[PDB]
Amino acid sequence: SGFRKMAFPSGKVEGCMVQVICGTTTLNGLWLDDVVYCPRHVICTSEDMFNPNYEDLLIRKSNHNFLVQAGNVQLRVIGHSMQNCVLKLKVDTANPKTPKYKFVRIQPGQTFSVLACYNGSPSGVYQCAMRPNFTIKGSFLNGACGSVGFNIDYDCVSFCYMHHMVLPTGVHAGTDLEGNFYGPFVDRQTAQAAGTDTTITVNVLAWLYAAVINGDRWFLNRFTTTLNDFNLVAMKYNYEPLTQDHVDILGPLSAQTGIAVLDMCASLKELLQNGMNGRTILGSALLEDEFTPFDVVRQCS
Amino acid sequence: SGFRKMAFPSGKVEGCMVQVICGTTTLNGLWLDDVVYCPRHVICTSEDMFNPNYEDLLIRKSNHNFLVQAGNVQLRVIGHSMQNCVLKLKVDTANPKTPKYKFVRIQPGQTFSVLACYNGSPSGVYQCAMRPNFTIKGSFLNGACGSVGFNIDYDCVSFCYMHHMVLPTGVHAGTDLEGNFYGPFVDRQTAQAAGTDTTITVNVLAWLYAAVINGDRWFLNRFTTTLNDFNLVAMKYNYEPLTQDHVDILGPLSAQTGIAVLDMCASLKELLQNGMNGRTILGSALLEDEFTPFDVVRQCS
Repeated sequence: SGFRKMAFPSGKVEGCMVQVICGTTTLNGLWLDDVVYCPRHVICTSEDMFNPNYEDLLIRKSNHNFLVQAGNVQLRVIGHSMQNCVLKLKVDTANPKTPKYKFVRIQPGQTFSVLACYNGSPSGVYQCAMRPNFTIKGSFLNGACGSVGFNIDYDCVSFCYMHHMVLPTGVHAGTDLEGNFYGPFVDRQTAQAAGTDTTITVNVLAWLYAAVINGDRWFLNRFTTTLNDFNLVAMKYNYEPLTQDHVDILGPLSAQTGIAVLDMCASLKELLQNGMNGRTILGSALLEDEFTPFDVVRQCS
Repeated sequence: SGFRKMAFPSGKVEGCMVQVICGTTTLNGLWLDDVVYCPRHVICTSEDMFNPNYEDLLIRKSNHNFLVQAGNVQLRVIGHSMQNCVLKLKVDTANPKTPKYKFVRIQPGQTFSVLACYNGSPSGVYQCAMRPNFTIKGSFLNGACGSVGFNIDYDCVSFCYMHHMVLPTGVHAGTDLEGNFYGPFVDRQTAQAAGTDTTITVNVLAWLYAAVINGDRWFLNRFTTTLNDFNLVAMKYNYEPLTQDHVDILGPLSAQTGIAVLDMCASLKELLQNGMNGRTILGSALLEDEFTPFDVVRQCS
């Protein structure tokens, strides 16, 4: 029984957490095979972070300027490169604890597990979600730059995020393990707009479905609704417009519970038009949008 | 920046997750050195779970009736014992991945990280909290019996919980790694009362303190209060009576924020007498009591 925010085991990712020092900056790195992946802003000082020409700054930096330490060992950077916004430090020793990995880019809404690290050593793990505005509301301090977000599919750890910076809005932004940023964010110290963060409707419905599996049924209503007029209500409350493909995603949840997905959209309509009036759907007085339907199926088995 | 439910890295605990089969029951086990710790109800069938004399049932079970598999290997049970409510299966091979561990019993209110496992393989990790009624609101299914709850202090993994059963109330109950249950629960299939679960006040104040560190300051008030009359309000809302020792626990949080702990108790008084009127303290319309002040300090550093 039960249902809560759960993250993947971080054991296969802890073995790839190294500390990359480039002078005064200390951040984390991803050691897969003989390549160490770290944010490329490790070559920027502090005043360089405002207007950084990474091509020119990388020219000044040599191979011996990157210090990679895996616990208490030392890897020799025998080649420095810069793929988009990430640095691929080619090292000598290949990581013997390299799990079966793949570099994948997630879609806005999907969830992943972040292993926060400081000075290369992991500190904690929590399940985040790529918000529609491509931001991430997580827990990152001054040394959390370089921490990765991963989903573990079977025995293959799929890395999909790397923390890069903390926006002045309070949230965080990063990139995939290839180098391309998530959203309209650049690795500079300028004021960047995050945008209006909308609510993931397909994830909220999956969260409401798990509530019926666990015992929370008060939000269930006798009314039904259409897929279009629900959006007309959802678009006013800044909710993502539910698609027919998303209805197919909630197929097994609609089957195991016996409640049609369109009947769930009518219950959510009353949850927004009339509010919750204070209750505890699984333990929250608000509606959770950081639970993908796969997370509900894999947990409420 | 940021603050959320964070758990310890499960890497050092994944290497001790074995599957203990005793006939028809499949549950998880803790393999530290050459002893495998599992719930003792693995020797009970299904109808035996209602009125089990574990002393007599353990007599019928021999050493070769316990099948321990660590991934795909096999350990020989060369000695079966029963310490209180846990089984200590002495095996041949010693676990080479045994971290520096210690068996500690936590106090009502302290938090820990649970690594949920099924068929011996870990499934996920989440940060729970030993509720005042010695229950735990977690995510445990039919095969989650045997999962452990651990805190990682420096390089020493302190095991403090082992899931045993799912109460008919919906919550869960377990024991420490020695065998003694948490609360008035026994490893039988009878109706057992969990009791009125009160709110951990010392943990709520630490959660309110982290909100000031992150930017949530609307609950802060100009009033102060006394330590006694706050309890008179807290005891009516089923909140744990705040002690002077707990005031000392919130010392560093009162220092870094500049807000006295008694002034925080006056803000909580209005949060209960007048309610929240719908807001987002760190992202919740309710008050969180599963955040110990140590978790706030170690995260909001």
